Amino acid sequence: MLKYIIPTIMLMPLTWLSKNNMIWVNSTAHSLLISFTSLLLMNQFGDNSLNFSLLFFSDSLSTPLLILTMWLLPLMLMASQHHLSKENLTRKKLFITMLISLQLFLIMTFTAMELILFYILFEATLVPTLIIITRWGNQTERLNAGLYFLFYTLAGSLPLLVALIYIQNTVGSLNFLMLQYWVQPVHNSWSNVFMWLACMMAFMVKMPLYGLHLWLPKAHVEAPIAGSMVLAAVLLKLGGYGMLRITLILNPMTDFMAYPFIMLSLWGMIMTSSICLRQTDLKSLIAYSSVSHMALVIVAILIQTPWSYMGATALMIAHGLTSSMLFCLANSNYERIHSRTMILARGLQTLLPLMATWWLLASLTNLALPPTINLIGELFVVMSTFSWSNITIILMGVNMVITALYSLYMLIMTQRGKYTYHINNISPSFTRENALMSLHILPLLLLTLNPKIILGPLY
Amino acid sequence: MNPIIFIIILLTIMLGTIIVMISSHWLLVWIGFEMNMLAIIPIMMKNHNPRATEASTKYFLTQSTASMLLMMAVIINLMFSGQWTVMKLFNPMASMLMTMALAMKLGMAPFHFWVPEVTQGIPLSSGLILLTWQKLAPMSVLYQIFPSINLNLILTLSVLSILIGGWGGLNQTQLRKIMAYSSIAHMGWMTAVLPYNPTMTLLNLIIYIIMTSTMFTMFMANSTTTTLSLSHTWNKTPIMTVLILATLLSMGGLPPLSGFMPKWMIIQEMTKNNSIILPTFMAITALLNLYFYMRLTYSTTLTMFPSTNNMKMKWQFPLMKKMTFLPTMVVLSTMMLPLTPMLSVLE
Amino acid sequence: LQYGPLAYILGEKATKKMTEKSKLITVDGNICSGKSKLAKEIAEKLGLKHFPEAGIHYVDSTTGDGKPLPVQFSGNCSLEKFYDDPKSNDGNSYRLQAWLYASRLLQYADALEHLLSTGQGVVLERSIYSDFVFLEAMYRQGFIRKQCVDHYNQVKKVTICEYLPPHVVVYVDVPVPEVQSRIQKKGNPHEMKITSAYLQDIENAYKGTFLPEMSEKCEVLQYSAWEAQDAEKVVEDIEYLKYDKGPWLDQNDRKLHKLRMLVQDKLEVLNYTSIPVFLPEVTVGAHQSDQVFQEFTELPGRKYRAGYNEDVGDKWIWLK
Amino acid sequence: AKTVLRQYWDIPEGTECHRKTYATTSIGGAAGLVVSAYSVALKTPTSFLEGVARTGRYTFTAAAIGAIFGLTSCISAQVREKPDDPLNYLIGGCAGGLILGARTRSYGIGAAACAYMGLTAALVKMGQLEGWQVFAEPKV
Amino acid sequence: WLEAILPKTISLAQMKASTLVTNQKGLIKLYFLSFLITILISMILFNFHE
Amino acid sequence: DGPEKNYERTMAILQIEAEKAELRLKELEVRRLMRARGDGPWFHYPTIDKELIDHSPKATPDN
Amino acid sequence: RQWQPDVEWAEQYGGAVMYPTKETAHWKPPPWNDVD
Ligand SMILES: CCCCCCCCCCCCCCCCCC(=O)OC[C@H](COP(=O)(O)OCCN)OC(=O)CCCCCCCCCCCCCCCCC
Ligand SMILES: CCCCCCCCCCCCO[C@@H]1O[C@H](CO)[C@@H](O[C@H]2O[C@H](CO)[C@@H](O)[C@H](O)[C@H]2O)[C@H](O)[C@H]1O
Ligand SMILES: CCCCCCCCCCCCO[C@@H]1O[C@H](CO)[C@@H](O[C@H]2O[C@H](CO)[C@@H](O)[C@H](O)[C@H]2O)[C@H](O)[C@H]1O
Ligand SMILES: CCCCCCCCCCCCO[C@@H]1O[C@H](CO)[C@@H](O[C@H]2O[C@H](CO)[C@@H](O)[C@H](O)[C@H]2O)[C@H](O)[C@H]1O
Ligand SMILES: Nc1nc2c(ncn2[C@@H]2O[C@H](COP(=O)(O)OP(=O)(O)OP(=O)(O)O)[C@@H](O)[C@H]2O)c(=O)[nH]1
Ligand SMILES: [Mg+2]
Repeated sequence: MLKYIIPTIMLMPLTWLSKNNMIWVNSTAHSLLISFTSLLLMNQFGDNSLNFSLLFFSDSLSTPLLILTMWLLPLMLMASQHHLSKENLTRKKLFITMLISLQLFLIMTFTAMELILFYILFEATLVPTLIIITRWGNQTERLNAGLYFLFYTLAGSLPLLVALIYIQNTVGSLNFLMLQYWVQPVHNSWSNVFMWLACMMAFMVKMPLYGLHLWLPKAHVEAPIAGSMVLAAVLLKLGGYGMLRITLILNPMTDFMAYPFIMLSLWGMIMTSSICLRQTDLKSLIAYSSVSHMALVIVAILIQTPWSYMGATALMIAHGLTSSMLFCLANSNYERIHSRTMILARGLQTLLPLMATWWLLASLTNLALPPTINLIGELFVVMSTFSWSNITIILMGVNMVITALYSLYMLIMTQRGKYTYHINNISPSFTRENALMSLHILPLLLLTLNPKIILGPLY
Repeated sequence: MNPIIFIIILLTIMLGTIIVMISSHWLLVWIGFEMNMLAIIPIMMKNHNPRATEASTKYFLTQSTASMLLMMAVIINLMFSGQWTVMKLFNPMASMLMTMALAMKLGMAPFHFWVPEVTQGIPLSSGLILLTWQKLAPMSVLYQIFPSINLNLILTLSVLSILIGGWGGLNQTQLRKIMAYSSIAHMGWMTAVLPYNPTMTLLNLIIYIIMTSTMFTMFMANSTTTTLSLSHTWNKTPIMTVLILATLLSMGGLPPLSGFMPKWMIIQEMTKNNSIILPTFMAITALLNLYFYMRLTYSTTLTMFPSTNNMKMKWQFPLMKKMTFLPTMVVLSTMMLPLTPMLSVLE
Repeated sequence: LQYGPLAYILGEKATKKMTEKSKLITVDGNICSGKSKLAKEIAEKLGLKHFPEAGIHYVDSTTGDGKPLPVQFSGNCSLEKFYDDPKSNDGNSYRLQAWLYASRLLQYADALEHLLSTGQGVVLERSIYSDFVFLEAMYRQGFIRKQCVDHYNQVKKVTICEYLPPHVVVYVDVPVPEVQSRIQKKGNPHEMKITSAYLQDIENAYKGTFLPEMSEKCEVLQYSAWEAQDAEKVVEDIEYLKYDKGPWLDQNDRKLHKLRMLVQDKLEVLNYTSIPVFLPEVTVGAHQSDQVFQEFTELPGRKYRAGYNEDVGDKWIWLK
Repeated sequence: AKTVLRQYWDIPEGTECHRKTYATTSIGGAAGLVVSAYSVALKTPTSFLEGVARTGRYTFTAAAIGAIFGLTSCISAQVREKPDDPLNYLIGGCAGGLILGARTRSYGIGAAACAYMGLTAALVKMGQLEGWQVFAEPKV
Repeated sequence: WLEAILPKTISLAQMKASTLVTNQKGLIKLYFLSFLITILISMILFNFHE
Repeated sequence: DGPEKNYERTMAILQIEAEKAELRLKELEVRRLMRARGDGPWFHYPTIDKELIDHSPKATPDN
Repeated sequence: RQWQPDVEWAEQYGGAVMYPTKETAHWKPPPWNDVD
């Protein structure tokens, strides 16, 4: 993995040693070259994972997350450079440095063999993320959003630290390759119930699980655009990735320990989808949409079937590109009208025709139109939960109806109807904004022609 | 103070500590504590104001009471073993007195009341000695007598210190009181692991000393003693706010910073001994500390507080304080986690 | 060596350099009292260093290239605006007075540093001991709020206590109508808008408060406008003073070492002049403070510590 | 305090209810005295009788909480015929939690104390069943 | 359950506990008197002297 | 990388990790026995040195 | 612009304590130079 870690680190001296006005050009160009080289991780075998060394390894689960991670950095740089234009140069460079350091922690997090190494890097992502929100957020509430984000995560992660260290003492290792062979069944006892919870609750807060989700809408409403993109596209997936790995050593106890969390997720997805129909803040609506989508991922991970693990992996990738796109679309309006209220500016298709097409395409993927990878992932999860219990089709079906309703309602309210008379600073879309939207949707729709590369190890 | 006398008094403080750490005889250990206390009072009094006089008086009474209890333990030990060797004690009653005497010296709860007041009443440079160098001597004795220490007593002192230190710091705006309650909480972690692995006590002690010395040095560089005074640093020394930010997050135990290492290694040692509830409780309670470190980062670094017009005059003059070892200390305070296995040098 | 304990241990002691002519002399009076002239003559005759009255740009004159900086870096304090609109809502009046006290506080430290480092006496024109007369006059005319006076006294309380008072205080008593006549003669357009009531409050502050207080600890010499013209007589009086009052008699090498350690560190001198007392006249919000500071760092020879600025011709940076 | 806890844990579950309440009340009542002791020491009462009133106030509440916990917890095991079930103390813990809310006349505090006391009491039974150590003896 | 584990309820508890810990008279007499109570209950209630 | 290089690289990784896991488990067992029995180099708490004793004839005979 | 603390926000951290109570209502910030 050093062929990715070192060039990622080199983005820092590149940014600091760049000419004053070439910080955005240089960092964007070279982080795209890194993204290009990330496709060499596609050397995935049918039996063995790609095991580079004692420290790092890739398999079909981490590879798509790694490529999404490295593709998102240049996108976050284009998204951020406009609202940071009046910032002084040193503080712009520090902002870019926080993004670079976040990518460094993320690519190491997804490739660590040893679970304590995963834990530390998984935790290290908190620091830059918190700094980005609290330092470069816009409004007063960003200080509270930072505190909720920090302490929700730590309330879960600290018990995980105890459980992992406990596991190593008993088993002798936390290397994931070893755990695949030395794993032993978890027998029923109160000790193992709390070991199960300590192993899972940290990842559940990250997803986030319904009931532990209220931190997410606060963080998104307060974060700058790049903070929202990384939060939605990748940071939520640390919980999914962690659960996908650690469930290996929690069998068969997961058979009954999952029930309360399946009920929360199955019911939670309907409640959060219905909540989206009444949200007034556009960033808050997209944040609730993420909770609804990630509820399927939690269910898929917990029922542990080949089809659901394939569905979970595809949904994680599809949601990352879609939700990041929606935040960018919402931000482009915000950079014009300086308000997140969804009803403030209406009829925008009349004033920004092409940008209205990006809205349409983003909404179609959000409601999972076939054959988008958003549907492939959702369909696979729906198939597997039907076998788990036929009744779930009713909850899944209702959610798909409500999801279409709020996805189009968001499109109809902002893009259709009559334009707001008094708003007269709706300037034409910039090339930067159009390129930003198309760098989300084009890779997303191209993946439809070759879905296997995002279906994970169970493919 | 005459600069030559100040050096001599500082060396006497150091010599008193060294005597404690090289003595194999309880009388010489007691002499070391007496010498150390004698020389520390002048540096607490060196600015001659009523608050300094109160701090030195409260310090003298607390340390003198503890040294009397230490001598009482030594004599009880002599009665029941007929020897003076510095090691495990040979009477349970002597062990409780010596443990309580040393807890009083360290300022652990519920003998903690003096630490916030004495630290607040003395200069920053004196507080730096009080909360760092002065922990060495009592900890070095605890390192040698721990086999005879009552497990319930030492863990109770540890848990109370983590709770008291965490809760006490939430209500503080004075930087010296914040550091004092931070100290109480950190002594708790050091003594919790002492019965299981004394090496992790030393690791936590050394790392705590480095970060605490870093914070005190940065407070001295700007002559800040209050939260609001510290909130002006952004409009004078922007670099210092970044260093303060990183050090505070390290003191909060956040990965991947150096201050995570002692909490991490201590959790490991207690779990190896089938102690799960205690490490979990301690880690959660340590979030109280993380909260009021984060509050300081908000007012110092992550937001820009209002300034004053006269600050523009400060822009024209350079920072002339010594700030000795600050570049080294701050780097060790934050970037040592990749070198964690080096803790075996302490074995 | 740069002065410090090591230099002190090696013999750099104030008493080895201070003679019987190592005196701090301050000249005081009302506006347009000819104190500037008398102060200049005393220094020449006595061979002392003369310090012009510390104005808005005094700090500018001691740093960088010595030239005054634009007004934004002084906080837009304007003595001219004070006369035209003494009750302006921008809080210029107290902001000027708070700034002027800080400038005097810096100058007094520069003066004491000179005296303790070379043994040569200095002559000042007013000082931080007499600066309050303008504050009292401002308050009594309703130009500044009561809370402004409280802030001034808070700052003064924790700063003046560190420094010794002047050896000699020379007061030049010019009656207000005579001053009011001399201001008009001086032909300054804005200064001509001063009122006698403001001038009378200034005079009352000297006689009511300043002179009685300084007499307890200083040698106070008073003169009229005519008696002041005779500089030789004034210098004759100074050379025949006894010096039996004040704290200067209790000083020794030890105490003066601590005093010299303070006055040489200008940031420690100004430490409390910017206490976080959020008062509208002197409080600057974050955005304005941020961008003005950024502009300051762009001025020639101001980005880096003196000696490390290539744009002004510093050399050997890679070895300094 | 070891001895008092021993007789409580010596007795089985759901048997000799009057003995359990005596033990739990004695444990709780003592805690109220320890709390009272530091309170009067660190917050000097206005008068000698004022300190007695405060001591009784705290001690009564602590004794009442422990009394109800032992009473409610031992009846629940008796009625349900489940001696070794954590849920029994979950009922006992919340009962004592509500009493605190009453004594403090704050329905919010009662609900908060119910949960925290209820979960704490349930965890104590699981640790007893499975030998969880709080102050573990050093072994390695 | 909501009232128990709200952010507002947890935050108030620590805030209340902090004022209990920190609101002290600053008197030598009271702090040392608390030392006496601590030593007694250490031996009488917990037998730390054994 | 070819499939044989990755395959046999995996075996080298597994051997190292498996050996480390075994050594970690032994250390926990060795530490447990040394602490309980005090018959090893670890947990060797000091006792008084017998070379400090005076063996010469004393002022009185019975000792 | 991005919001930054105003005077009211700053004064939360300028008191003797952070959480005022009836018992600390009489407490006052210590002197700036520690001298009484
Ligand atoms: C490698 C293994 C170890 C891994 C652990 C992580 C180690 C990293 C922590 C190292 C210790 C902290 C030192 C960081 C160096 C900061 C220096 C810097 O980047 O510039 C500071 C900047 C410059 O200010 P100044 O020089 O005074 O004037 C600017 C005019 N050109 O000052 C400013 O302009 C102020 C800007 C406003 C404040 C912004 C605050 C947000 C950015 C904070 C970044 C640092 C956070 C450190 C936490 C760890 C990050 C992972
Ligand atoms: C802060 C309060 C300070 C008050 C100090 C008061 C002085 C204390 C004197 C302690 C000296 C006596 O201490 C006590 O002596 C007896 C006599 O053998 C010891 O012996 C006792 O305990 C052990 C237990 O196995 C055995 O020796 C024996 O069963 C029993 O008689 C105690 O273990 C010891 O703790
Ligand atoms: C929000 C969470 C708050 C903190 C929650 C903390 C839970 C901590 C659990 C406490 C420890 C478990 O509870 C403790 O277990 C041990 C067993 O090892 C019991 O030990 C006892 O049980 C048996 C019962 O026959 C007795 O004969 C004997 O006295 C002793 O062995 C204790 O009686 C019990 O109190
Ligand atoms: C699962 C483990 C979770 C661990 C969480 C980590 C502990 C964090 C401790 C924070 C405790 C103190 O947090 C503090 O709460 C109170 C809430 O009353 C806030 O206080 C605020 O609300 C109260 C009322 O609600 C107002 O009277 C007060 O004027 C206002 O400032 C403080 O601004 C905040 O600083
Ligand atoms: N508000 C205010 N004005 C001051 C202060 N010191 C000087 N000034 C003003 O600066 C102007 C000139 O100062 P002066 O020295 O007193 O008058 P001058 O004519 O130039 O000097 P002399 O005639 O020799 O005495 C006057 O209008 C003063 O009011 C001060 O501390 N506060
Ligand atoms: Mg003049």
